Amino acid sequence: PAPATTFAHLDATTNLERKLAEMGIYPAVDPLASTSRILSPAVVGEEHYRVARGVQQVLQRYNDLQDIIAILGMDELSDEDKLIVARARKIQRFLSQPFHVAEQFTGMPGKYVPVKETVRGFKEILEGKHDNLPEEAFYMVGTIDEAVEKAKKL
Amino acid sequence: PAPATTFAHLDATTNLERKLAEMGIYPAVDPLASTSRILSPAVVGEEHYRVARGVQQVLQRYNDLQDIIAILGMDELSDEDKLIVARARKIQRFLSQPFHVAEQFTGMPGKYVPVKETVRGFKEILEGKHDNLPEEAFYMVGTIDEAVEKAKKL
Amino acid sequence: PAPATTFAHLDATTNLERKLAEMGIYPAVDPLASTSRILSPAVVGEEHYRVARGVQQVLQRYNDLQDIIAILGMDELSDEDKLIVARARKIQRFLSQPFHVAEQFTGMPGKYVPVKETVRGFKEILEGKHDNLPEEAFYMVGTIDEAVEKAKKL
Amino acid sequence: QGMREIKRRIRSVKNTRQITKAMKMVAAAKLRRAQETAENARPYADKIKEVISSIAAGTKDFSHPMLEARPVKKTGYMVITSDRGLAGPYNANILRLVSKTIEERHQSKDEYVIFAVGRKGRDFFKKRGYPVVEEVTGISDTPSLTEIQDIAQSAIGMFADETFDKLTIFYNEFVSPIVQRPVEKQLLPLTSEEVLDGPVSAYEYEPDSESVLEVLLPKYAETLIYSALLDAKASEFGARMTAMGNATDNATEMLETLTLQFNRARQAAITQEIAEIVAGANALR
Amino acid sequence: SKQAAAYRELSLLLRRPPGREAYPGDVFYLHSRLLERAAKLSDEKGGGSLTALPFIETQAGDVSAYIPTNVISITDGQIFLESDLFYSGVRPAVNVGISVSRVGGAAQIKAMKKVAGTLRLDLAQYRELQAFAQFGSDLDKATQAKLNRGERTVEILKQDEHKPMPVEEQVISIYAVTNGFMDDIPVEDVRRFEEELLSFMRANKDSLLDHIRQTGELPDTKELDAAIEEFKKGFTPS
Amino acid sequence: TVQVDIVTPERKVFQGEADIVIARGVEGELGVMAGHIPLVTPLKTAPVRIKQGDKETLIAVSGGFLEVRPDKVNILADTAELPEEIAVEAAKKAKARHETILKRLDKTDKDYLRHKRALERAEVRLQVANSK
Repeated sequence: PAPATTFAHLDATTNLERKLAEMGIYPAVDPLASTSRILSPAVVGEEHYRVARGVQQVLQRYNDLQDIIAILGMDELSDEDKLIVARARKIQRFLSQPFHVAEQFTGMPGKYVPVKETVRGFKEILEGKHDNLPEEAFYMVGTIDEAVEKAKKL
Repeated sequence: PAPATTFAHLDATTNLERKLAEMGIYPAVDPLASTSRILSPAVVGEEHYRVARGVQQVLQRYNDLQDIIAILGMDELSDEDKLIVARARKIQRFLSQPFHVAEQFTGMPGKYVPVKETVRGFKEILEGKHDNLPEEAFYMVGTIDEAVEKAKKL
Repeated sequence: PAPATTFAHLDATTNLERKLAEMGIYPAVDPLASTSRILSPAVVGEEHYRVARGVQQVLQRYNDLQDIIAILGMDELSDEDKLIVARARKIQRFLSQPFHVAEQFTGMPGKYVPVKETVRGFKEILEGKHDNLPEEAFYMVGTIDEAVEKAKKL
Repeated sequence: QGMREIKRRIRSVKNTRQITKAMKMVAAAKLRRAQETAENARPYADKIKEVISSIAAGTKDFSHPMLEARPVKKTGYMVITSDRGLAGPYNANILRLVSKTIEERHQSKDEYVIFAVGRKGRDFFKKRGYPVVEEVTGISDTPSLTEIQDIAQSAIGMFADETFDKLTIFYNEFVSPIVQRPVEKQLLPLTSEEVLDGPVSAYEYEPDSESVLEVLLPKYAETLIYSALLDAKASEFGARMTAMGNATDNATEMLETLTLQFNRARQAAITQEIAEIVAGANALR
Repeated sequence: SKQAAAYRELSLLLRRPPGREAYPGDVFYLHSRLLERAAKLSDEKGGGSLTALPFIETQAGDVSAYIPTNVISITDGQIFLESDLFYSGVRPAVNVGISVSRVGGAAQIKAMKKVAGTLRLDLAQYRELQAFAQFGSDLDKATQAKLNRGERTVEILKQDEHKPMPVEEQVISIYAVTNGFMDDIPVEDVRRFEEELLSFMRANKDSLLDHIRQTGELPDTKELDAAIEEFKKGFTPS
Repeated sequence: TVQVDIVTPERKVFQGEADIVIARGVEGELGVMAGHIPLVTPLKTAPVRIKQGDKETLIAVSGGFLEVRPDKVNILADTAELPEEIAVEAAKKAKARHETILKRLDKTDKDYLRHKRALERAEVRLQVANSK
């Protein structure tokens, strides 16, 4: 009842989840459960909106396949779903980010990513522009350029 | 407690379930859980009881395979089970029926089907005489003759 | 809450298994599922703990290979496993015991086996001193000396 | 959550655990059978080699088109895959090697042709526009040589009349039940070192040594294709043991997680139900 | 179940405190006081007896509900019935795996006790190894014959409504299927094979039946094997 | 006697000591007994008859060759079946398939040898099945 009734009083919600935290995905933000009233073409622009919903469409299909993936892995998936899962896992890791306040814990220096860079980075991932790069390159970085740079020493 | 206590006061029960209604199977009658005191050879005859019991065994076997098929796939079954799945889905659709009072919901005329005609229809499906008709042919019709006519449109 | 509150006070468990009773292994105590808090080098000696854990590891390995043995056969097993399987079957029979109370059922007189004799008996089986004796010799006896005494009669 | 929803899932995962566990044993039985069949195919092939090497040893200026290399205008490619799935990356790994090899080696589709042994490979090659000349599917789990004889004879015949000038075969080589390695092995032309090194013996020949040799050389090439099939089958069933062994271990992990969720909901439901009854009673008094 | 609910009604109306599913603290005491009066008296007390068959109607198979839990623990055993078996055609729909009789062999004559040992062994192995059933003719001959035996014993355990069998006729039917005299006959003909076999035994070989009635033991096994084999030649499969 | 092995790529079909092994070679009918000269010859698709005293055994052999030594007699073939292990209905359908196709085909054809050899395999399987 307490968090349930709180939802009515909010324009934006950041829904943290233990499963993401235990995976090392920080901040542990659920990308589908987290919502905002100002996620629309009028406020954030057409490209921002299209990329945002494109990311959520990939992650939604990845979420639907979890029961199958848990048992059988990725071997029995179709060629289309194999690509969706591969892009989803990279998206999931590029959504993580090192924090200035979390320097004491992790050891990595924090990063501030502008909106234009965030929209550009996830757009390029959706377009298959970084399919060649390994997964850990997307994990705990700022811009998409830092993911390209991290992939070299890996 | 309310419906559970009510069961003691009845000679026949038509058990509706949402999962059948969710598919579009109307009337959404549970073919196993629905029961009657007069379902026996003495009242309805030896053929009626055998066909009715045959329908229930085919549909029972289909339910046992549904959870197995969902993860492990369709082609891993035997030739007997694949034929049972095919006939079960056709039987389930031939159990559906358009009603006179539900023309505004179905969008087609209602149908009355005699008992001897009903028994004949499901008997021929169990024997395998309509294995080459598609599934939609059995959906929302009266007699088995109407299912043969509907398959030509598809 | 009922078993959870009860288990807060328990120091051990004696788990009787029906499959051992069907084999004729009495008392039918499951040697892997039964546990004790005082099975350690502090309470019992270093030797007791070493022998007890060795028995468990041998019986666990034999239990894991049941599916492999049943289908593939004994030739599938390596030279290390063949010896482990042989000793495990001897160990499983030496864990059985004739009871003073169960003289009517078994026929033989009952046996009280001290801890030192029990530790010594299973130690000698693990070391491989009694590999050449038949498996019936270890079944339904007290000390390891009674198993050797039974071997000449077979 | 909802208990009805969780208990439905527990029934689904428990049944799925039983079948995956069962298919591990079914696959493992077939692994043994494939290896036992290979123990008969090896001396069968060695016997044919013995007679071929004996003929060549007692013939002046010995030569045959199947043993001689020549310029490669075209190349034949036999590719072994399974029909059924649930064998881990078995089919994915071997098809990756074929894709890498063809892209690096060839610049056009006219330079090669494909014999698709197995449904999974056939579908892969046809979907991507590869030149599939012939195929075979529905091969039994413990196969005979007769089940691949037509496509093998067709592939061998295409080398003999110079439709192509080389024939290799792609399959997963069996190392162990866990480990299977994609490889490419040459079939035609036959290497003179490995075919003519059998034990030499004096035989009379009827009608003659040339007539016997003309039968046995294509027959030896058939057994090389058959031995690759049996070894690929061993790799298939071993890969299915591992994949369904993992699926069984994953099912038991999930079954525990669902059992924790069920008993969390069961305890919560009884706690809530009894609390509402007692709250309702206290309101009167 | 309906008796318990009726006592709950009165307790709640008399304002006695409610517990799990609104039942009072003496609802267990209610059923235990009832069922313990059923007993087997000693020789000194006349040797008479009262056998009890209490019913419980579970809801969606919930055997861990409160009133079921009470009556399960009170009684000496449980005959669990199930809907899945009923709809499949296994009637009576008895789940043999979870059903218990703590009295056991003591409540049986010597003939039934001897034949039933193999029956419970065969039926346990069948439903345990039922995952291999769809994989036809790929299995080794050890598990092949056990599946063939198992599905035939299921057909003998099927039984029509209002047709109770005498114990002497049961033991011969169980003896026939467990020793392998129906392995030759097809699966669909097992129930017809039973009915005609017992008709043959009642008419012609009544001395073997009467031995079981009088002594409570099996007759000469090789004589019984000979009697069944005479019928088996006269039988026509389909 | 002489030890005889009839074998395929997948299994051993016959094993035993025989008085004489009657096999139909491409040039003529061989009668292989003990102490025969070392010989290799292709066999026609035909029954291989083994006499062990009073007992005769026919094995349906197709696509095989004989290998004789004074010590040992080997027959390696594509298919080899004793009477009891032949699928009779499969052979009849195979016979009817290949013979009706062969009737509308000249010798100058791609698929003539494939059907004719498959027809011979079917008919020899039926001959050995009828002996039981």
